[PDB]
Order: sequence, then structure tokens, then C-alpha cells
Amino acid sequence: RVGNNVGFNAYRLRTSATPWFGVGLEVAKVGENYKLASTQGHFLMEGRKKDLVRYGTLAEYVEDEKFLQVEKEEPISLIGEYEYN
Amino acid sequence: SAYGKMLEELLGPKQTYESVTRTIGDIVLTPIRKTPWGWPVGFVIAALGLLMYLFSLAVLFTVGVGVWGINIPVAWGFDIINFVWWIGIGHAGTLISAILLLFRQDWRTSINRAAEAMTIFAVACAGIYPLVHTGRPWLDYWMLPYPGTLGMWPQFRSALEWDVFAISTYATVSILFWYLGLIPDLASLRDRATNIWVKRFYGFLALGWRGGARDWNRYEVASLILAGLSTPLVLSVHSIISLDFAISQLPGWHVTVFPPYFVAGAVYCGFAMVILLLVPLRRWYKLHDLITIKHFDLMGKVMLASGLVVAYGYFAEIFYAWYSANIYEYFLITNRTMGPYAWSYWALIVLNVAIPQLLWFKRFRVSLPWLFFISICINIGMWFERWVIIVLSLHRDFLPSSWGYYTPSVWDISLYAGSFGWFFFLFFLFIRLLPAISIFEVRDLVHKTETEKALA
Amino acid sequence: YRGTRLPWVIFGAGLLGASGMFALQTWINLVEYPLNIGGRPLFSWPAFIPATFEGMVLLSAFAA
Repeated sequence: RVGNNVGFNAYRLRTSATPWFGVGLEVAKVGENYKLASTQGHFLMEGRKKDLVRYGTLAEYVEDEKFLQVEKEEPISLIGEYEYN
Repeated sequence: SAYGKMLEELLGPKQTYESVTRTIGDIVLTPIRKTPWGWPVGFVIAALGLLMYLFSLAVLFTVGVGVWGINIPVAWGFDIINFVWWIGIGHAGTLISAILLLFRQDWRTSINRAAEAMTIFAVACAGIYPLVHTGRPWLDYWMLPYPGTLGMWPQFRSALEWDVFAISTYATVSILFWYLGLIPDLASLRDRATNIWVKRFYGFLALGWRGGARDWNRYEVASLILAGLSTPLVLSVHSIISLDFAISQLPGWHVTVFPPYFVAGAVYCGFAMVILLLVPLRRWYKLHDLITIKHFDLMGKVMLASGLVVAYGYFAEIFYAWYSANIYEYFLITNRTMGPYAWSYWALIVLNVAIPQLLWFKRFRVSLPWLFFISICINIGMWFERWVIIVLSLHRDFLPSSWGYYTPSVWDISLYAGSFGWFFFLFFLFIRLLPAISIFEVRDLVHKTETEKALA
Repeated sequence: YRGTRLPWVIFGAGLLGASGMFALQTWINLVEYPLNIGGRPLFSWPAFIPATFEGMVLLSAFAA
């Protein structure tokens, strides 16, 4: 009841002489607006770097250790804080 | 006189205290099997809206809160866009009832009961939505400060707990300032009954009033205090229904001019509903001599004077979204003007700050086929403001990997389109059983026109 | 009639709703069940005012 008719069976295209890749494919679009239940919404970092994945290379890390860190001032909070001891 | 020519714009022809009481005591006391049409065909259209309301709720409890279409990015949808819309509608029903009574104004007099009752039924339609948008609606008593065998209380930092405290104060003093107004009025429907089973009905709703200066002085010092207590209430209620976005840290939600700009939009969308309801209460009930067109010339000016504060609100929150150097509020401007839901914000600038900017001219204020199209573009448009505030800030937010869409299902439409049933089920029960115009106050307005003509 | 003593009944119940709801949420958050909820302080003197104001309007109009 889980895996019945969820996708297309790719095993009907294996040919036992080209069982992993072959170059004789014809696409020939015959449909429109499938469901395709995806769970990400946006696969594109929208300038939200410094907040999602700070990416650098090792060439710039061996000269500066905290090159992806932002040495900024302590933020101000009006709620105070609690003591986790 | 400069003051007498103000009061003569509110009544018109020759009117006494009886001819005023007769034309309001003929909307009521016209018996069934003699009751004019329109009210039967509307009360059975509202029944099909109420059976669309009670079926969408019986669905909602049984299968769940997730037949709506609310996603996990945007988890507040038509249950909250229509809730702030309905709460927004009843607020100018109490600007008419309470805020204008502070100003001793006499053009609020005939617009009173069609705005006191219009507040209540836009709260009874509203107040179901904070009780049914919860996924477990049978525990909404947990948002009440009661003692139990759990040591648990509500939070009292969330602005949805204050929504309990605002509406359950707004719902009870709307039905206490409209029932107090009906205490001296249902004593007049009692004495005009001449039928003891409808005389006992209005002789028990009105508790036994008699008039009397020792009761009339105690009435108005309990009315203007109530009109002085319902005026910081509704500037707070739709501010507290405004804090439950502005408490949240979201980029389109965490703006700090939300509390005066929502209540501006409440006395913008609300005056649009009083205009959308009273233009078909002159052509159908013959109230051309009580709801004279100066009342719409002044309801249009206050709707205009409220529609600029939200015209200020759209430009301030698009300025301080740019004036903040956030990438999340830079994106907020480029997600209302561009992006997938850009049509909603451009059907908002058109319907709120472009089309009802014809309200400056009297040509589109005295003309009721033009004031109706302007006010019908505010109820659709101020729904779209609360869609832009709620959905367009929720469906795209800080993290790009949580960007949703919220296309509503039929049970989001059928609950909203069914909610107009429960409004007009009770509004058509209000029109038939209760006076639509406060008779004793417009008797004072007839007395005020006579006492200023006698000063000559 | 020389007026009525009714506005002092409205104020006497408004001072009992304002000081009765502000002391309700303070007794909840400090004495009865103090909760680290959001890192916010126990005596949150903001966020008690939009709930002690609506208790001031409620008990005043219940005396009005």
C-alpha cells in the first residue's frame, strides 16, 4: 500500500547490454503539470549567505582562520537572559 | 443658523416624534404573513450560507484542520485573513456607536443600531475563527485563566492569548452597549405592540424602563462612559489582533506601525461595510428621511480619512522595509511587487489607494452607485491587505528552504463564504425583530432640530 | 437628582480589573508557575498591559 504505482518503473528500459547508460533516448513530451510533491520550495540561496551555509575555500582559510565569521558587537536584548548552569 | 443647517441635513421633511417612531415601528411589528418580501428570500439564502457554515465546521472538526490548505511555511491562512477581516468589519461599527458619541455628533444617531448590531454579527462570525483555527478546538478553554487540577495557566505574553482577552471583552461589551441602547427602545416597541404575546417579548427584553430623569441621567452617564470605554477598546482590540503579527519576528510582520495602521484599516473596511449595508436599507426599507445622503457624505469622509492612514501604512511599511538595510525586508519589497503573489499587492494598491481615492470628490460620495462600488472595492481590497500581511510574509521568509504557497482548498472558501450566512442569518434576524435605528436617540435629533428652530 | 454615584462604581471596578488582571498574570508568572518561556523575564511588565487593559474595560462595563 506504500509503493504501489508511485513512480515509473525504470527497469523496463534496461537492455542487459547497456544496463546503466545508453545514448538512444527520445524525450517527446506528452504531458503537463504533474504533481511532483517536493519539500524544499526554493533550491536557490537568495543572498541569505552568512545565514544558511557560509562557504569558503582552503586557499583563503589558511591565511585567515575566522574569515567566514563576522566579528560583530554583542546584540542588545531587552528580555535579559537566564542562567543555564 | 450654521448649526441648524447641519441638523436639517440628517432628517429632511416634516417629521415628529410619532412619524419617526412609526417608520421604525413598521419595520418591526409588521407581522409574519404580512411581512414584506426580501426578508423571506434573504433569510433562506442565509440559511444556505449557514448550512455551508455548519457543514464546513462539521467537516473541520471531524477530519481535521488540514482540509484548509495551510502549509507549514504559511500555517495561518483564510482562518486568520478572514478573522482579522471580520474583526476589522465590526470596529467601525463601534466608531459609529462609541467614538462618535464622544464627539456629541448627531449624524451617528440613525447609523447607530445598524452599526452596533453589525459589530456583534461581525464578531460572532469572527470569534468562531479563533476557536476553530486551532487543530484541537475542544481545548480552547485552555486559553482562559481558570484554576484547574493542572498547575497550568495561559501564557500572557502571546498576542493570541490577548486575542482571547480582547474579543471576549469586545464580544461582551458590544452586546452590553447595544442591549443598553435597546433598553429604552424596546420599551417603545412594547407600547406600540397591541398584541400581548409580542408585547411580553419586548416587555421582557426591555426590563421595564418607564423613562424618567432619574433613569435618563443614569442612562447617559452609563452610555458615554461606555462610549468612553469602547473607544480605547476598539483602538486596542484591532491593535491586539494586530499584535499577533507584529509580536512575531517575521520581516513583513515585525513592523511597529501595525497597531495604528490595522485599526485604521478596521475603520476603513468597517465603514465600507456600513455603506454596503445601508444603501440597500434605504431602497428596500423606506428610510430616505432618516438615512439621508449627508450621512453617506460623512461616512465617506471618515472612510477617506481612514483610507489615507492605510495609504500611509502601505508607504511607511514599504519605506522602512527599504530604510532597514535587511536583506529580508529588501526581499519583502521585491516579493510584494514581484514574485508569485505580486498580483495580490497590485490588486491592493488598486483597490485601496487608487480606486477609493475618488472619495475626495463629492461626485463619488453623494452618488450612491459610486459610493457602493468604492466601498465594495474596500471589502475585497482590505481582505487583500490582510492576505498580503499574513500570506506574503509567511510563504516566503528567512530560510529559502521553507517557501510555501497556500492555494486554499474548498473548505477555506466554504467557511468564509459560509460565514456571510451566519452574518446575514443574524442581521436579518436583527432587522425583523429589532429596530435598525435607535428610536429614542433620533427622537432627540428631531427634538434638537425643533429646539434650534425655536431659538430664532 | 444631583448626579449619581454610578461613575465611581465604574472606576471602582475598573481599578479592580486593571489591578486584578495585572496581578493575575504576575501571580501566574512569578508565584504560581514561573516558566522560562522564550527567555523572557518572569515579571514581563510589557505583555501584561494588553491583557490588564482588556480586564479594565470588561469589569468597568460590567459595572456600567
